[PDB]
Amino acid sequence: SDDFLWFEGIAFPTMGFRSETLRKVRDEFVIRDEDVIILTYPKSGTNWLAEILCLMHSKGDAKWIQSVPIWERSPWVESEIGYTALSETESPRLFSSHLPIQLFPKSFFSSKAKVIYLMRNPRDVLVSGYFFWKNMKFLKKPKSWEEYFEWFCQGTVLYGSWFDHIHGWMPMREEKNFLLLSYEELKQDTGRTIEKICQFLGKTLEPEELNLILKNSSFQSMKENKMSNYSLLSVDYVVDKTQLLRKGVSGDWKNHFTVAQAEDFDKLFQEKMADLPRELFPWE
Ligand SMILES: C[C@]12CC[C@H](O)CC1=CC[C@@H]1[C@@H]2CC[C@]2(C)C(=O)CC[C@@H]12
Repeated sequence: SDDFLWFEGIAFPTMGFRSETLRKVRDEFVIRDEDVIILTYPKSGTNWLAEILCLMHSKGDAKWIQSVPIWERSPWVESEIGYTALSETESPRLFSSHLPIQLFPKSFFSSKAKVIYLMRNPRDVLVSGYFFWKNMKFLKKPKSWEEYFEWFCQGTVLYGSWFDHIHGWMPMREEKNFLLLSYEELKQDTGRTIEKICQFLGKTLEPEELNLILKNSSFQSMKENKMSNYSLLSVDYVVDKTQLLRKGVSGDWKNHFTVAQAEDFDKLFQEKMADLPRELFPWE
């Protein structure tokens, strides 16, 4: 209980999670063929993808993403609140999960449910998590940038190692009910990425309906919505509410790694990811 819940070799947050729900998640939760699920390692762009999916279902009309909080419109199945709400929700259901493949519901692998897996450059994921997690109460905090940098590459951080999460899920990449996307293609060509998603899910949008979704799904529009940027967390769970909105700390890895840290991280990545095709990863 040393500042985190330990379960099957993986660390989880202290507030909002319990050992028994995590066990029922694997052994008993029932997945349906009509469910749609967003899968990500934390801080890889979950909130932006969730906003786009709500907008496609509502044909571009936006008071929903402007009225309801992301954890209500796309709940995390492994948390208490999420598990409760989902277990009593009428199809179709839209939800999210950060779990690695060994802890995901057994029921899924016997289904036809559609999943979308989103990955991001791990240098930006490391920076974004450093600033976000060190600002949350009741969570084990690092004593310095250098110390967090070492935790991340050894794997002793929330939800485990980024290298193990990616290796576990990649073998599902050519299955019919699985779509692989990168944060980089989403930001460089949002419109082309929205079309890949509409084809995979198999729905049809009218011309004026696609125009509205395109208007409400821009990067800029995304960062300023209070329903999606986490700035609705109460003063009871945050250390300093004022820097929740700080800038230059949710990516921009070059402004934070020293030259020696970047050369050493390049060698580590090549070593660990050598058994997969290099061109699957669109970043230097
Ligand atoms: C919502 C969020 C933050 C965003 C993540 O994608 C999902 C998540 C899991 C546990 C939450 C955390 C916010 C901060 C919380 C509330 C803590 O301080 C402990 C539990 C933490």
